[PDB]
Amino acid sequence: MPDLGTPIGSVTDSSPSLIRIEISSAEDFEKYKSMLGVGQYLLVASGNNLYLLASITGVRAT
Amino acid sequence: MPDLGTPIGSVTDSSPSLIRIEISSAEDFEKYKSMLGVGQYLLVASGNNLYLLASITGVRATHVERGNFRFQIDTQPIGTLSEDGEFSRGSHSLPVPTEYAYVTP
Amino acid sequence: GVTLMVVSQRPSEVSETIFSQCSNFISLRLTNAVDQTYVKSLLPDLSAGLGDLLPNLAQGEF
Repeated sequence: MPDLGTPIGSVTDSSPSLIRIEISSAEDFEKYKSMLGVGQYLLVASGNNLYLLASITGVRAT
Repeated sequence: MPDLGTPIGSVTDSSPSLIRIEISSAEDFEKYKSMLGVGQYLLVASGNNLYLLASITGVRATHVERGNFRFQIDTQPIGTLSEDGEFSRGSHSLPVPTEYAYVTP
Repeated sequence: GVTLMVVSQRPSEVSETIFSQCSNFISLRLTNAVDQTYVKSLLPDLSAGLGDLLPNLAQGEF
């Protein structure tokens, strides 16, 4: 219902058992460090004004 | 709560049952060896003036190219440590990459 | 019009006939592997990521 602001990344994979996200920059990460930790939740778009709710299980920095 | 001093490395991978660290240089390792062995303990930052206590399970050294080396460590979490010094069992939240790690005095 | 609130701390030593009948479940910090396994063998809606939080749970956190 409300406005969400700006995205932070994009998708690079999809499957019924996994989803993967990539990050735009290092500054957005430095900024929203305190909401990407394990156990947190996210929101993803799937067209048609809907949204998908997902959790987190792993982070990496190559 | 005493001082901690210069860090040694930073984080590169996190998970509910594993955390990985990379070490910056060699000299630091050559110096801190005795305090970097298996079984021993490490301190990590977790934001909001807190700390996490962890144990070690594995070490590694990789060869780099253009001899020189680059060192890696694994860990396991135990509990939390507030700013005062109070220890608590079980961690509520976890840390993330680019966070620092310190030695256990 | 009769219900139960069974309690324990080492459930592996209890009649499973009864556990089988419980619908809603609750749990806290677990450390003994045997209990972990005997539980995971039974819980309906247990994902994988969840199963790895038990030992790392704080006090009060349930």
